[PDB]
Amino acid sequence: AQSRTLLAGIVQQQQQLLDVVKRQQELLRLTVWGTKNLQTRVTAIEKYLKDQAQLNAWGAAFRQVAHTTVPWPNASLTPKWNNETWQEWERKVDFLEENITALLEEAQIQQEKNMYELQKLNS
Amino acid sequence: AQSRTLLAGIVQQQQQLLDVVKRQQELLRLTVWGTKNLQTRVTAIEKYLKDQAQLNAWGAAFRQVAHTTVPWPNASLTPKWNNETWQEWERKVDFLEENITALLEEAQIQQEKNMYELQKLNS
Amino acid sequence: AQSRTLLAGIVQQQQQLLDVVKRQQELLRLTVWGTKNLQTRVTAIEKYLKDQAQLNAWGAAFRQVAHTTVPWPNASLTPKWNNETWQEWERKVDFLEENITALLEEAQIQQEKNMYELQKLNS
Repeated sequence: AQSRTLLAGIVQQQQQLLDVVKRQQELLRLTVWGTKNLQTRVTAIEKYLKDQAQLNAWGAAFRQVAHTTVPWPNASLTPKWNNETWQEWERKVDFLEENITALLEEAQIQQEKNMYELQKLNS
Repeated sequence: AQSRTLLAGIVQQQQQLLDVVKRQQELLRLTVWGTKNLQTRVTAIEKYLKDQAQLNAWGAAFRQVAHTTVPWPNASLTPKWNNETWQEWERKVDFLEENITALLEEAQIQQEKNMYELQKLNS
Repeated sequence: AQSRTLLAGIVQQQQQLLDVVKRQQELLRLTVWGTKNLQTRVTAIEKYLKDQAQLNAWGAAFRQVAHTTVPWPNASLTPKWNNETWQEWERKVDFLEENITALLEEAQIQQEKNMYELQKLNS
């Protein structure tokens, strides 16, 4: 009269949930690439903005033999506040990523063990 | 002496976990919109940067009847590397999204079946 | 002959899954900060682009005592479409975030209760 069948359905449900959790992790990795990729493009834009500062007043004088170039900074480059803050952000993700892999590894061993034990009941 | 009550709590716990997993999926969809929305804004910025290249030296000559316009590229437009790489990124998300929906659909049918069977034990 | 041990493994498996779900939430929060941080940088870029519009034709005249400044808009600032749409995006995240916390709180109470009941069976 033991409800082994009900347990089989319950154990199977946990397996499906674990698979979906893993799918979210891969999807999360894809999202991270999009954000990081945008930053690389943003850095390229910063270099072009500096070039615009170089353009100020050229050939604006035909009674003198000189050209005035004023490349005043345009894109404010982040030296310490963004890098130090961004590194902390990346480091937090690395610790959470390692923790999720350890938890998933333990779940896989326990999941198989629970199903293995179930088979012994009705092998 | 069967622990049907314990099973009821266990089955209910799986239902709550499934709901939270679905909530993460919707939240993930909202995050994707933010990243994609930023790219559309970035493209608008690229068009303005090209306009800046057009500004070089105008009216810088009152002893000639001509104007010099030098629209040298400014924003580096991505023709194949980003589009091909971004399409692969979007395609990977589409396959994972379809897989999560299939897994969730199966879980919903199994979850209801497990609860339905539980009701038969004590209906 | 009750499978209390199998239930202990099953109950433990749910606990591990709940922990991983919580880890995804924190990771999701870190991802949100990266996207929002980029927008703040984008606004800074918009201010510099306006400055470029100011640079048009200076000193381009040595037979006149005047300077022509033409600061034509460059970065298209979003007044209502992005803010209204972005506020809706942020609001949707706030409702989903509150819903996930409520579901997790209920799961923690049910999880402890299921384990507490298990202890009574074999305390």
